[PDB]
Amino acid sequence: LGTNYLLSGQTLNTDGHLKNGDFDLVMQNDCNLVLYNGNWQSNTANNGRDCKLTLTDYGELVIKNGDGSTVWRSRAKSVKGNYAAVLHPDGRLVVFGPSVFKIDPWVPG
Amino acid sequence: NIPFTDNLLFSGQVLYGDGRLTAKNHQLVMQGDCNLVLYGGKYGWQSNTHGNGEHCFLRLNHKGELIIKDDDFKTIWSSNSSSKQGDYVLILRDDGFAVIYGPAIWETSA
Repeated sequence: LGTNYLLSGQTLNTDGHLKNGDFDLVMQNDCNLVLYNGNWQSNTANNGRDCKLTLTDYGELVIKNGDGSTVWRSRAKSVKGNYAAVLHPDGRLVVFGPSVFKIDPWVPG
Repeated sequence: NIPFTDNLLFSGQVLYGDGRLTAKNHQLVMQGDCNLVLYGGKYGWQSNTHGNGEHCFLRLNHKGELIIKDDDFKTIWSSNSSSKQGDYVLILRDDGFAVIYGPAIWETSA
C-alpha cells in the first residue's frame, strides 16, 4: 500500500489510512469510508465489521465486510488492467487507469 | 500550480534541474544533464539522453504522454504512451516501478 495510493489488488485494512497533507482517507471500523477535510464519505456507517477497501482490475473501489460481502462500490469501471486510487493534494480521491506506461528497473534484459 | 507530492507527478506538473520523485530508497530524477534517471529497483533505468539538450524539463501531458523537452521545446525523449484526453498521474511506486496511470475515471469531488 502507498502512503497516498491504493493499487488494484491491494487492500486498505480496517482503521487504515491514505494521507496527503491535511486530507485523510480512513477505512473506519464502523464500515464508513471518510475523506477528512475533503467533504466526502461512502455513507456506510454501521453497515459491517472488519471492513476493507479494495480496487478491482476494472478500476472500481469496493468496500467489503470481514465475511467478504460488498457494502459499497464506486460503479465507474473501465477495461481490465492496473489501476491506482490516489489521494490528490487538493483534497480528492481519484481513480486513474488503466496503466499506459511502465519504467521497469528490475528486469535484467 | 498543483502542490507537489514526493512520489507523484500529475499531468501539467514539471520537473527540471535535478528535481525528483522519491519513494522509500527509490528516486526518479530529471537531471541537469538532460537525463531522466531512476535510481532504484535492482538495476535502475535511464532515458539515455545525457547532453542531448540544454535546460531540459519533464512534463506529463493530459493524454498520458511523458516528455523531456529542451529549453527550445525540442523533444528529447517520450514515453510514446497516448490515450484518452483527461487527467493522468505518474507514480514512483513503493516497489520501484514508475507507472503512468490514466485517465481519471472516478473522483470524490468535481
